[PDB]
Amino acid sequence: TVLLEVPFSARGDRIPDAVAELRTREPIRKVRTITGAEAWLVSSYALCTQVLEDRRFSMKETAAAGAPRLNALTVPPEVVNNMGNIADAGLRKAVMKAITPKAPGLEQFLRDTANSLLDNLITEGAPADLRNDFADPLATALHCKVLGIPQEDGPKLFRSLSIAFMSSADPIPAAKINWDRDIEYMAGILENPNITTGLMGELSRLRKDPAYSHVSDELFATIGVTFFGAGVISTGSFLTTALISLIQRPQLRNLLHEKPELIPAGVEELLRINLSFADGLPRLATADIQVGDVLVRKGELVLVLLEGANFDPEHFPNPGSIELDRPNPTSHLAFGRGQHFCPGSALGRRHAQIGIEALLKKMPGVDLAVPIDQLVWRTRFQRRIPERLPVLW
Ligand code: HEM
Ligand SMILES: Nc1cccc(-c2cccc(-c3cn[nH]c3N)c2)c1
Ligand SMILES: Nc1cccc(-c2cccc(-c3cn[nH]c3N)c2)c1
Repeated sequence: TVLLEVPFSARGDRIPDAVAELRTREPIRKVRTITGAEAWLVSSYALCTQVLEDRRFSMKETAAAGAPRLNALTVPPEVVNNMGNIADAGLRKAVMKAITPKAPGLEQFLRDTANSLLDNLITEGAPADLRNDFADPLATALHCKVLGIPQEDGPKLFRSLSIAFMSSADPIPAAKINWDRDIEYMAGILENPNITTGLMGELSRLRKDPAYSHVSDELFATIGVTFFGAGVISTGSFLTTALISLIQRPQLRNLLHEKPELIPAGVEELLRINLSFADGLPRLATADIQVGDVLVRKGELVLVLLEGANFDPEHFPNPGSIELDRPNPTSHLAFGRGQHFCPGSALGRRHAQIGIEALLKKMPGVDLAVPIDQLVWRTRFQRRIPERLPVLW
């Protein structure tokens, strides 16, 4: 037989029985990635947290020439370290402020947008596609608003993303075409005097502030492209697969409809059980480091399997069960942990809470319109998502 291959399954509606057997028997194990490289797959909560909290397991070094790769880069190497470059440029606080859901009018914009999407679907009549015609448009709208760019520009930026977030053994020609086009767009946004709000409005002013005169124009455009893309794919994909989890649980659907104040606790459990990340998070060892029974050598690739941690019964008892009263509810790794913890975590939570709240109010009888096994799971992609999510109500 051959070395165990990753990823195990592109299905995002159920975790393979194999994850638990692996966590029990070999919570750090050698695997082969789609490039042919070997890697260490880490699947216990204890060992996942160890790796993510040890900066000697480096994110930015995964982009080094000649390194073992999970998949091919779809961006310039520089972009892997985007957050680090943001911090170095003195821009961290400004970016963080721009992407909080606490911005005035933001939460109202999201409710209005979700309700308008849902009303259109209702007028159209069942079946409706909750990914393409609800979750992703809601994510796209949200990020145009957060960035301060026109809503009409959202769809064009969105269309890059089915290629941008591919998980490919080889470089993708279309990825560079789309990247360069999107950078040109964001550079234009920075020169556009009408753009005065949101992240791009603030970046446009900092660009002309003397305290930032030696920060490159390319970094400013890059922040816009990177935050739009990673945000839209992460929120759209999470909400989509969370809606599947909810639809599959009519009693939970009914409980949250009846007591919407439990929706935050519900979204937090839906984050914990979410299978939207298709691959472990990659890190490259910059030293020889003991992880469980394995001495990981300098230059080796480590993959942090988020559902490994998040379904670990030693940390989350009855891990497949959605429990709204856990003692450790936010201690999951859905947003990562440590140096690279997600800066959009609050925005992601609110996108999902508001989307779910609006759906349950508009479509209290929502159900799948096809048998679950008929969902088509996107392959060789950095997220697990159904190509369409047909529902009736
Ligand atoms: C439900 C929504 C989201 C989920 C599940 C999610 C998940 C994650 C995870 C797991 C990481 C850690 C990656 C690693 O350590 O290798 C991360 C980092 C990051 N996220 Fe998110 N994310 C979400 C929303 C967002 C949003 C809305 C934005 C921006 C608008 C965003 C921007 C980023 C960035 C820039 C990083 C890299 C941070 C760094 O390198 O220090 N994410 N996210
Ligand atoms: N929301 C999210 C989740 C996981 C990773 C990122 C993120 C943010 C910035 C850059 C990169 C990136 C681009 N190429 N390779 C990597 N790791 C990835 C964002
Ligand atoms: N080629 C392309 C075009 C537009 C956006 C992006 C993009 C933007 C942000 C993150 C990533 C990415 C690629 N691999 N992993 C991550 N997070 C990719 C790439």
